[PDB]
Amino acid sequence: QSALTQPASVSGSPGQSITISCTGTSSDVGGYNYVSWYQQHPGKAPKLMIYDVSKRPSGVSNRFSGSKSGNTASLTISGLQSEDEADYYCNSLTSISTWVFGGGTKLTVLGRTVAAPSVFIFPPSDEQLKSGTASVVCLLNNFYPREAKVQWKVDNALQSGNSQESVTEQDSKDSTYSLSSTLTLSKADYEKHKVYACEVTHQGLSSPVTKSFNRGEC
Amino acid sequence: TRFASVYAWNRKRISNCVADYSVLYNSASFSTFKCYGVSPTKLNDLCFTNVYADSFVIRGDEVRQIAPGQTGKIADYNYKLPDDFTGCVIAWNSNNLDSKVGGNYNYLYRLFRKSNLKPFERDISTEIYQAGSTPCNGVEGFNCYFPLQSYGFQPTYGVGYQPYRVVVLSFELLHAPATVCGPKKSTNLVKNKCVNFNFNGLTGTGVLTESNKKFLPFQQFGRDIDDTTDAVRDPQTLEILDITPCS
Amino acid sequence: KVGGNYNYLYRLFRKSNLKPFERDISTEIYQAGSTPCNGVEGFNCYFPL
Amino acid sequence: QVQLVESGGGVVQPGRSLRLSCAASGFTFSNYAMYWVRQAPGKGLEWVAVISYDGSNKYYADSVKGRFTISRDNSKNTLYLQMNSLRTEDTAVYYCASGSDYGDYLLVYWGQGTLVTVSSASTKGPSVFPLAPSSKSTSGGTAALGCLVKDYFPEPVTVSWNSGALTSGVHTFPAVLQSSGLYSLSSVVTVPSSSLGTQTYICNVNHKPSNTKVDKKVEPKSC
Ligand SMILES: *[C@@H]1O[C@H](CO)[C@@H](O[C@@H]2O[C@H](CO)[C@@H](O)[C@H](O)[C@H]2NC(C)=O)[C@H](O)[C@H]1NC(C)=O
Repeated sequence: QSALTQPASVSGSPGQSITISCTGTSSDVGGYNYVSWYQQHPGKAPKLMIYDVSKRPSGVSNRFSGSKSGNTASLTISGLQSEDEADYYCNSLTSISTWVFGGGTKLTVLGRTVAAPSVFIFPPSDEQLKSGTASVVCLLNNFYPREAKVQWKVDNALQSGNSQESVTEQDSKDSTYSLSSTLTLSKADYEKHKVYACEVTHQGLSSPVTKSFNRGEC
Repeated sequence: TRFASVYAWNRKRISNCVADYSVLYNSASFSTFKCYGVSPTKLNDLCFTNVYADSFVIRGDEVRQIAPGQTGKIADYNYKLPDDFTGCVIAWNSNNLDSKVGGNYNYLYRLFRKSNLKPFERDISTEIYQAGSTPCNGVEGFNCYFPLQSYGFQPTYGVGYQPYRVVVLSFELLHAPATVCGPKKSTNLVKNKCVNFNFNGLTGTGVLTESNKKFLPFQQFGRDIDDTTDAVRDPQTLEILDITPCS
Repeated sequence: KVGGNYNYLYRLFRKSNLKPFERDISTEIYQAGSTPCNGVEGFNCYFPL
Repeated sequence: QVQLVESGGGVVQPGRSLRLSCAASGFTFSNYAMYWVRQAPGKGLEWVAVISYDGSNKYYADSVKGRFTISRDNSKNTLYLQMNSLRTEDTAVYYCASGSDYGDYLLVYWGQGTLVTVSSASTKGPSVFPLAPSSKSTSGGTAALGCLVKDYFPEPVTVSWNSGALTSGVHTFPAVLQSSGLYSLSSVVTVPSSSLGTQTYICNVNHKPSNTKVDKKVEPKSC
């Protein structure tokens, strides 16, 4: 949809105060002061705790405040806590009489120290190769914060479009997260190349980590 | 949560109670407050035989019409006040509650009347109005229009359009004993010191002390043989006090 | 004058009534700050003249 | 508390008609306007058209305008959405919301939502492929092995491991839409080096819509 613009991500230690901005065209935001904000949690529907930019509904923390300026409105979350870790969305009413959601913003409250990912790579199964298709999987294990980036390389040459990434929810004890990336190839294309690799980048690592396997061995 | 549509404004009668106006003028939620011939703090000071309270819904621009010597659609057709109106007006914004996405047509206001309302005159008639040469006589059609109008309280409008809630109050003459008053002070008592005192209306100066005299349940203060005040009952704890003139 | 002469002003209210032949030029907004009204220097509580 | 429950999530071919509904309880549903909202896996929130308190007026966004229609029943405290011209991308989870005493233009109360599935395929079972442990995955005495799931119809599927009893850590990830119009996901388990070549590891995949289950074993490779 024609979503409102918001900053990508923010982070802070517990007890700190962070602000998230929501912007749009004059008709969307500047026209009226009805901006509202939403919060969602894993496995749950979104919840709305803002109205008229600044007002707080019932059953809402006292740590939410907001202000409007020009074509932009922002929400400030003081006293950051682990519960605040989520993706936040803003909504505003346009002069067209239609409601527009924002693109989203991800907030991190540093309840634990940074954890680097463990990286592993998987070749396609023999049975799948016998079927006639090849799929390669890369695994990121138990890292925090959640944000991560991955690259797929075949014969040390980058690949795109043929792979997708997925991420788990939070670990129940380590508070960390895991990510998976899967690359699909046809039998002829798999036979063409010999080396397959996946590369990982994370906040806590000084440089990306590369893992690879050779078809002559795997 | 059931504010009256302006065309059929409701009226509330208040009597025999302590009228605490302190919160009303202290509260900042009321966007507009106005008293004609009266002062806010004086309301707690004053007492009235009986007072009324009217309520209706109108948008911001129409709020300006609620006053003596004012005219307009609301003032003339819906709710009219006299020019000698000795009362106050209180209004506050209700945009979020009253406004509806497609316009709040649950609320109505009068567009037509055969004559302007006299002060405090009320009319909910719905006869189809004759807007032209045709003697409509209650039949819809060309130049035959429904006298009432439904409120278009859409959220996508400015402050002037947005709905407001209004409360208008007035008080009667002193044809009988008053029944509504502001709260009275209740200060801490003192004993064995020379003090000025005003218990209910009994005012005097003397040193106070609890004594053995046994008032009856209905008796408020004692009296001496020479007709000088000699004792008083404390109206908070109902304990019996004794009064001696300051040396 | 047409449109109303604004050169003449009167005191709308004061802390206490004036003493005989008392005169004052003190023109400061009556807010008193505090919880009841907007902090001093503010214009919420009308204007004296 | 005010509650909203969404119902009518179904499996349908593209273009064919479909219905979404949600019923309210605990408040004057007729007093307030109603909304619909849809969300895709791992993505944000998208808005859907609105209907007035009395249903006399409506406003639509172009992405759903014409395709979808909104109606309400004020006696049953229920809301409806009639849908046509669906697509594969329309596969998402839909919520409905309402205004309240806070404001008629607010999306105050939300229900748990319901899921809509659209694709051109018909009932089919899933296929599972193992990811064996190897020296590449083994590091510091800990090795990782997993299973991959091929497409199917309709959604959803889930994965489980014999490591559910062999309590070593397990990770599974939300499914992702493939070019075939069907979703796929991965499942992995971390195991120690000693167990390799001495203990069997098994992964199980479930597909309720066809009452189908698939098992797959993982055995170490010489790699
Ligand atoms: C007026 O109010 C005071 C304060 O609530 C009452 O004083 C209390 O009276 C009860 C007996 O009814 C005692 O048990 C309390 O200890 C008193 N507390 C205080 C702080 O005084 C008083 O009785 C009330 N009197 C009337 C006539 O209403």
